[PDB]
Amino acid sequence: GPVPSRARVYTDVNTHRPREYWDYESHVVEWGNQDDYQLVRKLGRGKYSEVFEAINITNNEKVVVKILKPVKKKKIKREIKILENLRGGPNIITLADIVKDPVSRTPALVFEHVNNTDFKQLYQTLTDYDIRFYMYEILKALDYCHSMGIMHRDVKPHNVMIDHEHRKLRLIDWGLAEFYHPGQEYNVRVASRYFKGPELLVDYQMYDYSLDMWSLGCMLASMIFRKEPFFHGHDNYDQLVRIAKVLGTEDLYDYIDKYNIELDPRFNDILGRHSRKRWERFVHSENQHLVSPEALDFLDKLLRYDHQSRLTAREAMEHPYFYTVVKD
Ligand SMILES: Cc1cc(O)c2c(c1)C(=O)c1cc(O)cc(O)c1C2=O
Ligand SMILES: [Cl-]
Ligand SMILES: [Cl-]
Repeated sequence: GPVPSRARVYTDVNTHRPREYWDYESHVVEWGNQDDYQLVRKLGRGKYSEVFEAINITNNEKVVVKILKPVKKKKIKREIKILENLRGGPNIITLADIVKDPVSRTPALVFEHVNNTDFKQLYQTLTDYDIRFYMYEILKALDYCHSMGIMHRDVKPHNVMIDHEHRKLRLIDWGLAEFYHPGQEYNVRVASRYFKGPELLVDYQMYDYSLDMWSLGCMLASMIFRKEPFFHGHDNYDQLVRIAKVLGTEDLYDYIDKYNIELDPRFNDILGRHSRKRWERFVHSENQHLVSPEALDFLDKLLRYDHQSRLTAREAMEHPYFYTVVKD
């Protein structure tokens, strides 16, 4: 069978916690007053929720209300508990309240207001300096949640809300987040296609926080090379082929051989043989101002097949790429 794997950091954080911290299924939700909130405008709808601009009429402040679609009671308490555990953390969206919507008959999460502008709307027009700046802000959120025993599992531009005027960033949509427990096998049907790590694409279930670091790498590659998305697969199989055309097939086989994983035989007719490409191949006159030796080294250390070999969030924050960013 497959060889087991463990996170190399924050491995045992949940094993030492009281049950109450990670046992989300036992969580007793504390309900506020739906009457406090007036819905203003529908901002978005996904498979799991509809999101609204609203106002809290008890203090006149703007808020965002996310009305959860019926999904699985388990997933609802999981998101709630994760949001409560992470509250006040660096660049983590703040859950202000939880109420029952009278029409949907489901929970509605109330978040402190953020500007209705996601990172996807900005990240292709940032300066070199600002790419570094906002990458560091995203890393603060990731190292915090990882240190708290939680992996986000859906890191992507749409899940980073940015207020560029105020140089402010929040990581949102914790509906796919999970608690990391060593030796646990997780669902590989997480993350969005272009941001899925190789572990997901080869069906390796014993993954960890390092999944998020692959996703972050994909974002970085897209920004510095001005290529959206960087790995542009037409489905989940072709997604792995697109990765292999950059990182090469020999290191892919080394990865799957390390963990004693077998590829879906469906790959035999599509994967081929590909050399590792040098990162300089993606540099051109229109993106070169965004590329530096430090950027390429950093990217190279995020986009590794072997999840155990990727930089952790904290190691990433130590990287020379961030030396030019002013620290508070
Ligand atoms: C179009 C859009 C605008 C937003 O402001 C949010 C979202 C979507 C959103 O999905 C979201 C999810 C979430 O878990 C917390 C949020 O604050 C949010 C949001 O704030
Ligand atoms: Cl899941
Ligand atoms: Cl980490």
